[PDB]
Amino acid sequence: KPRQKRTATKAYNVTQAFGRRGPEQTQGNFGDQELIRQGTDYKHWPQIAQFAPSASAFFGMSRIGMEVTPSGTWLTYTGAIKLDDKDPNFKDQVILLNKHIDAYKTFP
Amino acid sequence: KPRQKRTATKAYNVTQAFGRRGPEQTQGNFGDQELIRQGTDYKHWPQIAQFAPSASAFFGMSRIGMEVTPSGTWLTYTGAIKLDDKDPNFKDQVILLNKHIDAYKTFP
Ligand SMILES: CC1(C)S[C@@H]2[C@H](NC(=O)[C@H](N)c3ccccc3)C(=O)N2[C@H]1C(=O)O
Repeated sequence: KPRQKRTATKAYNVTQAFGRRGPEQTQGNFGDQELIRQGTDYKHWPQIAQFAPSASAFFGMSRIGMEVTPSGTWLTYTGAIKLDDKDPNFKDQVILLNKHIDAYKTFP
Repeated sequence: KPRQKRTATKAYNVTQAFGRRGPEQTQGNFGDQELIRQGTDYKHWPQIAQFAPSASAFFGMSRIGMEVTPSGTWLTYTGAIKLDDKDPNFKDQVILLNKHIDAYKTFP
């Protein structure tokens, strides 16, 4: 199964599917120990998943590039998704996301 | 519907759902005039969607950020998806992506 279509679970976790969290430019940086171990089996996965784009919105919203390099041909992307700072749930949404962003720094 | 969960189609097209294509960091750059007007109705949409990330992959592969600002809050994302050059339609995939990346610059 191609990487971008994979689904992390406890049986095939975030490290297994998507590699060690870390600081380098195309290394993923999201997930505390719990989410890394659990993937989509994490009990608050739906709270995170609400921010993930549809395929339509991924190619609609993103800045897309294509790079040909010694490692192969890559589809590059950047973008931003705006939260609803008016939502009463907003504060708890930020905390949850901040909890996973760069969490790897605090453990081996 | 939240922007990231929208699905463009001929009845609700890329521009209506995700704004004009353009050079700005908040705009998208992807799609020629056929893709913009048809969205997921686009004849080659399946061949573009194959490179769009699953919710697990979006959070597993991407460099994720949170910009909490007095004027609004955004989940940031960047990354790279390698193409499969062993795929029989690799060359067609490269030609397809080339037709849409930044196509807006030519529009009459
Ligand atoms: C003449 C071609 C452009 S169509 C044919 C096929 N490539 C395809 O696009 C394929 N059948 C197809 C997939 C999806 C939608 C529509 C068509 C192939 O190979 N050919 C090209 C060529 O080499 O010149």
